[PDB]
Amino acid sequence: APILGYWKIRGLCDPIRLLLAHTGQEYEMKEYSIGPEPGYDISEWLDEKFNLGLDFPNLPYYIDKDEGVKITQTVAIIRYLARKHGLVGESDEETIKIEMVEQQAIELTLTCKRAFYSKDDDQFNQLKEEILTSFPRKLIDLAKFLGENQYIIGDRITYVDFMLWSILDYLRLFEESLFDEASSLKDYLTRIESLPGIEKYRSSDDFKRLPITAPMAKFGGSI
Amino acid sequence: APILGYWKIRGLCDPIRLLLAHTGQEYEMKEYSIGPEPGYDISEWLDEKFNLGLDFPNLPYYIDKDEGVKITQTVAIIRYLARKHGLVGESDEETIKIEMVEQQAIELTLTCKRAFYSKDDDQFNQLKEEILTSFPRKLIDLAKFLGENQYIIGDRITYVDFMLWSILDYLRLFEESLFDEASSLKDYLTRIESLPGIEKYRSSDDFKRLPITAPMAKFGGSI
Ligand SMILES: N[C@@H](CCC(=O)N[C@@H](CS)C(=O)NCC(=O)O)C(=O)O
Ligand SMILES: N[C@@H](CCC(=O)N[C@@H](CS)C(=O)NCC(=O)O)C(=O)O
Repeated sequence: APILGYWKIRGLCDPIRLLLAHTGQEYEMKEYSIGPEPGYDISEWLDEKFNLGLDFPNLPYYIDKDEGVKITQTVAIIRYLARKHGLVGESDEETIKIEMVEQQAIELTLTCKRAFYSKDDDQFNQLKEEILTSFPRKLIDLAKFLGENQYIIGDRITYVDFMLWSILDYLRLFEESLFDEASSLKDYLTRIESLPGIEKYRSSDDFKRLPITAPMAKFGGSI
Repeated sequence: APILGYWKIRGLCDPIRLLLAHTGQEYEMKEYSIGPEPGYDISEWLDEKFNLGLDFPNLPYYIDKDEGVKITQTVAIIRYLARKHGLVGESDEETIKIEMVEQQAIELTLTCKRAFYSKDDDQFNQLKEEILTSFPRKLIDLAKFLGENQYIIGDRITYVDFMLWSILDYLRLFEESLFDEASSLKDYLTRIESLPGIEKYRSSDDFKRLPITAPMAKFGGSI
């Protein structure tokens, strides 16, 4: 059985788990606990970190002995899984669209990552301002690109829908007014959540006990 | 002829231009000037920005009427060009390696972007400290991954070599001592610089007049 390793948070790994939930692929979830403040012990991870034969030892990792793969870096993992499960473009035209949206999703995600784990309120309010200021335009551009489509490239769901859904879900939880009346993207969120594999995952206890972030975060550190 | 549009800086578009220089592809370079301090007018860009039919209007863009493509997002552009010019993985094994390194290059790039365009000396010296503390390890990990190889997947160069070269070149110019744990990465820089198409591009006056960053930057704003 393949193994996915990560913290006990939604975090970076969320789009991967949604992809795996949608496809129904069996895998073992290996979870690493973070101890309480102020020491935030991560000893479980450090005990395996160097012992797993990883090139770039980090979480998440994806290992599948049978297929002979060992992968770190969320986007490399999710693209690997997309190719395996047929959740990629079936023409260059689709691939271009997927990859443009993919970079937009990554930018949103990495800006939020920096905001959520800000050191002091100073740093946090600075990035919050950036988010509230720049993101509305980016969500409008995404809505305009999605149009009347069900998913990014149209009728068929692809891996980027999971990346986009994840970061929009985080933003909705961070500041609802970014999307409260943002109608098309709300329908998009609803549509992807209603897919049976994702619905089953989101209604499971394992998901409901996951905070968005690790406990030291300024946002999302608890359920 | 395809068109590549960008500011008059190396910036995010450097790896694309290197890839195009290696492959010899003919293209028109459309450049947008930045007005002087303190307003940094970008009116040249705004005059075309909405008129180009781009989904996510931004710089860089790549347009090729004949092929019917219109692309923004640096990484989507470079992957498009990689597939066209055969600079991608030939197996899932190679692609996994390429994509792990790709994400590393992007992380380095986006961290440098935030440092280089810091608001004040305070913010700049804070982010400089983070780079001088975290980056040596990241360069060691990259060196270890490259091993005795010529390029990331071995004897054949691929698109990510251009992405990695570009960000290592910026780092070398930002803080040379960073490459004290990697003689191997300096060899990698030299090796790619020595390819005929790259040598021709880097010795051209068009490249020599390009600063790394736009003029408002704390680092790399002049030639
Ligand atoms: N939650 C963030 C990033 C998740 C993540 O992996 N963050 C790191 C901290 S920057 C973490 O969980 N660290 C756990 C630890 O090492 O204690 C996101 O959704 O982008
Ligand atoms: N060179 C930077 C990014 C280059 C870039 O495109 N920067 C922006 C500013 S954040 C720019 O040139 N825009 C022109 C402007 O400020 O109007 C990097 O290392 O990635």
